[PDB]
Amino acid sequence: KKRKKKSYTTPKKNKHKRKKVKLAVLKYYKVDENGKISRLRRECPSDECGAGVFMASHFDRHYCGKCCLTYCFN
Amino acid sequence: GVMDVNTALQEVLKTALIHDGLARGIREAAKALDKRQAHLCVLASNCDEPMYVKLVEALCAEHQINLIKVDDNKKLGEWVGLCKIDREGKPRKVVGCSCVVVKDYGKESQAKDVIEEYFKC
Repeated sequence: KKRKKKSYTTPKKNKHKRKKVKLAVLKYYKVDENGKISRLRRECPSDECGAGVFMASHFDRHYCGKCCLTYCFN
Repeated sequence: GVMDVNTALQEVLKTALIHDGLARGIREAAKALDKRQAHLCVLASNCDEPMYVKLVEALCAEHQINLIKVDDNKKLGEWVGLCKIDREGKPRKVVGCSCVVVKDYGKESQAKDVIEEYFKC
């Protein structure tokens, strides 16, 4: 109906926003003294998802699609 | 009634905006090249250092793409028309796209075709 004095908790809570990206540089490294392409694409056997979808960089992890495929080196 | 490469460039840019396209930002832009959905590469003009344009040239050539030239990227950013703020703002486009066929499949245009044939062979 009105303000119930809720303005002191979560002081103008911010909408979820992790990072603000202009350009990707560290993910693009095709320097092998020749200029050839270097990629790390990995995909699950299916039709909806292929090599086109991007990958989350990790020390050991392969985030691919929505199927939640888990394939670790143990 | 003259035929010119730049006259066809304006038409292809506007119809690429009309038919799908509109790839703003390097994100969701390499996916079209990986799936080979896109068919054009855009090169920003008067960059600070030439490694940016050289890398764009490299990724264009290695993907078997004709080296289509774009000049005055700020004007290329005005040519889209989605600037708003009357004429202020002036947002450019990092890369081009040619999905859902640039022209009509029933009736294709020769303004694009002449450039395509001249650059390919």
